Amino acid sequence: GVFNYETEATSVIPAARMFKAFILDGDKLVPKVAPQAISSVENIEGNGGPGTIKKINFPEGFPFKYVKDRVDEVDHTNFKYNYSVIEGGPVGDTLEKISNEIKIVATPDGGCVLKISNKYHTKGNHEVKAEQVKASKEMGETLLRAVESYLLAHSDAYN
Ligand SMILES: C[C@H](CCC(=O)O)[C@H]1CC[C@H]2[C@@H]3CC[C@@H]4C[C@H](O)CC[C@]4(C)[C@H]3C[C@H](O)[C@]12C
Ligand SMILES: C[C@H](CCC(=O)O)[C@H]1CC[C@H]2[C@@H]3CC[C@@H]4C[C@H](O)CC[C@]4(C)[C@H]3C[C@H](O)[C@]12C
Repeated sequence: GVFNYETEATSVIPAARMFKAFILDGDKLVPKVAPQAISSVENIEGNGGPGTIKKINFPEGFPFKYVKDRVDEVDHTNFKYNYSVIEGGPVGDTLEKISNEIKIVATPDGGCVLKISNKYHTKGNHEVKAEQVKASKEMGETLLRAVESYLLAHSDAYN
């Protein structure tokens, strides 16, 4: 079946800029600013639209060596990004796939809020504990704060 988890994260950076830096060009920026969490991102095939497959490689010592993301949908206008984890780690073992949605919304103070939705499609009767998924939240937060710090220090980037 499916386990649905949702979380939110806030940022002081405006939505359009965060969307462009973190999501659209995250395969280039994240490995640069957060090498301790993502060693590299490889484009397997596609040019960025639906069907694009990317391989996310993790640093030595991490539990899983890599996962592959497949881009499902991209709304450059309302800042919505849908992608699926289709291979690697537990996927293919206890999970069939993970479907995620990221929506970035502007706040009146000039910042933004990232609304994250994760749907874990399990295999058989495996249970995904809400406590075990906290690891994806912390990873998410780490990457976000690293990109935010970079964007505050380089005003000319991703304008
Ligand atoms: C695979 C996990 C979590 C999956 C889940 O548990 O729901 C997610 C959590 C944060 C994700 C990263 C966010 C920043 C980047 C977004 C890019 O567009 C694709 C590469 C990066 C580096 C993403 C790679 C991968 O998609 C991660 C590391
Ligand atoms: C905890 C769940 C579910 C595990 C299960 O049901 O067996 C799994 C599913 C996908 C897993 C993530 C895959 C991407 C990353 C791999 C890294 O090497 C460790 C951190 C991350 C972010 C993993 C954290 C955690 O291991 C998750 C979120």
